[PDB]
Amino acid sequence: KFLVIAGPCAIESEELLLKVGEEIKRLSEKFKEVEFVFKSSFDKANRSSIHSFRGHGLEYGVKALRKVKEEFGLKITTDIHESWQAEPVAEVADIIQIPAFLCRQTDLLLAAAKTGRAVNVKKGQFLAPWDTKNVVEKLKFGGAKEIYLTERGTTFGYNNLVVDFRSLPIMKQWAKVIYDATHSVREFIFPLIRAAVAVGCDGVFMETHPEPEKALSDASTQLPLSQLEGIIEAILEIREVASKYYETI
Amino acid sequence: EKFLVIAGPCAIESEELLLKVGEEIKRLSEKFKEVEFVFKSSFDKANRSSIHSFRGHGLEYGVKALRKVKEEFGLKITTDIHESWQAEPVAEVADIIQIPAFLCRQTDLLLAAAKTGRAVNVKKGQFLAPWDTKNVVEKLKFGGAKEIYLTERGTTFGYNNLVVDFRSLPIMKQWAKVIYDATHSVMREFIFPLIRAAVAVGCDGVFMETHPEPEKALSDASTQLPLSQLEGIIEAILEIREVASKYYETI
Amino acid sequence: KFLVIAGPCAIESEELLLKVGEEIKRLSEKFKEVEFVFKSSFDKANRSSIHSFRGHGLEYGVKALRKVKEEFGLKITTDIHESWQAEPVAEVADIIQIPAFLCRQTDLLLAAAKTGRAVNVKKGQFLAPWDTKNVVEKLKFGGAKEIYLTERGTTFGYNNLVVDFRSLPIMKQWAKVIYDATHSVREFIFPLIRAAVAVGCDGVFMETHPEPEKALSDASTQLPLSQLEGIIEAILEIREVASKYYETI
Amino acid sequence: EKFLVIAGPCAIESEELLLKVGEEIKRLSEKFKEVEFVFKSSFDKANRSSIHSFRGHGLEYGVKALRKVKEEFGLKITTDIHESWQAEPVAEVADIIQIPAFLCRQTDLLLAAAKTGRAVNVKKGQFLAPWDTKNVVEKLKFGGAKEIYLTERGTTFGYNNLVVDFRSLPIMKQWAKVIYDATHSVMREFIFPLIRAAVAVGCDGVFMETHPEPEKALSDASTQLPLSQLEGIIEAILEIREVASKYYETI
Repeated sequence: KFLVIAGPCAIESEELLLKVGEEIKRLSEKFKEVEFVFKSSFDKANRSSIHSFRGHGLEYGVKALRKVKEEFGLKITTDIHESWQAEPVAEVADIIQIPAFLCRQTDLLLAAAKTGRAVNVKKGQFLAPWDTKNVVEKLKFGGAKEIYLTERGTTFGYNNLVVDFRSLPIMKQWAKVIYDATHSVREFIFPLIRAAVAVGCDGVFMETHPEPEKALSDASTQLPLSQLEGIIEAILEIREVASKYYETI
Repeated sequence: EKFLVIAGPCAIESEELLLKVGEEIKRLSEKFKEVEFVFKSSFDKANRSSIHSFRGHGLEYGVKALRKVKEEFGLKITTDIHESWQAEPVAEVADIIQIPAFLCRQTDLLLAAAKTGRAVNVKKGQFLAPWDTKNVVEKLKFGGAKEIYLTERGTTFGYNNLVVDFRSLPIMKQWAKVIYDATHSVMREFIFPLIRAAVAVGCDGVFMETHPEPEKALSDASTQLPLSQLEGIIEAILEIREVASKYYETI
Repeated sequence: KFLVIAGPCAIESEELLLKVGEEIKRLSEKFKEVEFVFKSSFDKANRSSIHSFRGHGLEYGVKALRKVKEEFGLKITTDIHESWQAEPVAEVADIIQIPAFLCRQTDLLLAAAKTGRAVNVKKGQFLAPWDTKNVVEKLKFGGAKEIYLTERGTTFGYNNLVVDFRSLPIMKQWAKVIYDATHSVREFIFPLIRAAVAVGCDGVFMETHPEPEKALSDASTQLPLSQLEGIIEAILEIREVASKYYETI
Repeated sequence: EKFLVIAGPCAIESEELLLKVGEEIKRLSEKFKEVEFVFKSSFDKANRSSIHSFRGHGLEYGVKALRKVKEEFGLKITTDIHESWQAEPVAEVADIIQIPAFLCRQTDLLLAAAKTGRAVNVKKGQFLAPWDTKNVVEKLKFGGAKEIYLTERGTTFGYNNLVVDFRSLPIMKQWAKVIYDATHSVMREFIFPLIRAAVAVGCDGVFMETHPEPEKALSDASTQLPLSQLEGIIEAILEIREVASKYYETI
């Protein structure tokens, strides 16, 4: 079924995760045809500035994420940044997320595959679509069977990313495809998520937060919690009509 | 507002070819009555890469052939001009004058088109940013143009490659009606999916080159859409447009 | 010999052209090993805004340009924008310049070739280096024998141009190569002109003006007249040393 | 200031290969005494595209082989790390710790390198803008790094292509010493010309992968420079640098 991975950018506090987990739990009961996965990072390991918020650590993060899975019965996903983190994170995470800049680190992919969990690799802004084939092959070699490739934009000049939707059908030849609606661009988020489902993908990825203008990360992009339902309904309707034309394989 | 579908053979290879495509377009116009069709074809491919490539049979022949289509099917006409002097003669038949991508900044060509009183459709250059089309429209209004279209046809992305930045659709929509060129922005395997993306995002129309037998065409044999496939593609985009339409954001 | 095409962006007045022609005349007598060509446009036919300065017309321009060639004995060059202009312009211009956006207009290239003069085609920001081969072939077919291709940057994201110096040796396979130092980028003008001669080119193209901050065009890029000599001396010295390593053909 | 030349085989295929290249580099260091040479080679290619490609013989073997070079030729050493834990062991031999292009933003890796006290050279990611390296250097200084280098290795330009925007050299020079990677920025036919451009613009050093027989290398067989060609290339850039040096602008 269609996948909808959502949640706040960083684990600002397990309190915040519960508030968002509750709303995601509700949509979950409302859209039985969609599979929801709660997402949040225990650490922003690649911020541009050294003076930026990173998080409360791996343990506190895994802890809070457990609280969401236990209190709401939602599948979980977070990202790892170094091999060793794969095992402790697999304890709670149903899907292990590989950061875009790290989509080429062989040991990181192998470590994620070894846990037995599903793996979702954000496509590097530097990677060509056809070059994701070798990414998948690495993970398969590592024992991974449930593999996702996520579209998040490509380097277009300086400080700018463009979404080449030709990548969805191309990457689909070797793995399920997810579209990152918030990192690929706030005014262009919805327009582009509509294009993604019109083209065809196996799921969408959205960072959401109660009050984005106060979130300690991606405050200019995180989708306002209240708007999630309406966007999910919108893409399910477009998908229903457009799926009729999705090209085979 | 009525969705626009601009389609036809890339080049006016012959008045016969034109009459064959026009016949189908006329049939589809009768079927898809909520669509406003415009028959398109160039009397000259003035910018081919090789000096040895097909160009056309002259402005005279082309305009006469287009006049035949309009006359025989009552279809609106559009064709592109390359130099200022061609605006006047072309305006005698074309309902919409098209400005080529590479020429979107040539002030005199735009002004020549605008004074004819006919509608003008400017293809966004592969070198231009979305927000820089504002001045393009301004030149047109300055020159008397009342009906203006901007067509998205891809952007330079490295060498020999064009990417479509769909954020351009809502940006350009701020100052003009927006058309999506499904055939030049891509190879044929991506025409359909990207056209689906265009209508989901939201545009005022699509532009498609179509030919009875693309493999024999004198230009764009690799990208022209087989005429038999036109109907289905049109039905699909109308379907996707409708279901996505309630979510189109206000400019 | 090495070519140095210089002059003010637009023909603001024949007075301005004489002032610049005088200085170019002087450098001309000082650098006998270099061939100088006076450049200036009679019309800025492709400005972004309709409310921008375009010029004083073709006749007034051809007139003034004649005054420079007669009063200083300098070769002349200006650009055309439509076929018909080729003949009247050839009267004075030793080299006919084709605008970058127009490097693909077959009739414009043929019209320029027909006059018998030399032709210099600015490489479109949208063109790949290897694709200039067909540009040259068009001109040869048109009867042109002295052909130049000019590097002026390539589209790099939005509102930005990058200079891929790999184009110089590539384009050199079929035509002499000129480097446009002022349109390819003011702080980066000199650094890049140095790279161009280090790599190898047949000449440089520079827009210069007495008081750039008052020029009715490219006021943020035009090189200050007073600085021309020092830059010419600099590139001749680098060339002298670097030419030893220029690859054959 | 002394020009830097960082060169060596891409991968530590064997301690023998290393000793063979080191011998030549030592010879050139004796000749070009105004140059500061640094022997480079990776103990692991942790980011190859294919799982079936050569990676290395382990950190243990690599560090021991590099220690051999320094020991036998008195040459400075540099190698790249991939995870935080490798900084400590690697710092026991490397005079300069290299940060891979794809990892230039991984805060912990940079901090790990900086605390060792060794110099750090960060390869500018193909996704990074020149001006965004300011924060890279800031992280390093924050972490205790006193000697910092930024290496230009090309920028993403469409798919499967990298362009070198030489304006980056003076921009990055504002906050750190700048090195030009002649071999990864390009294929071999453009190595020489672009390296000439780098020194004319102005940089503090060059980085070149070199191998006795590139066609047999276990990595970058297409771009590694034949060892026999190293001397001439170095002489040329020193010549071009000198004549262009008086025109280098002040930061």
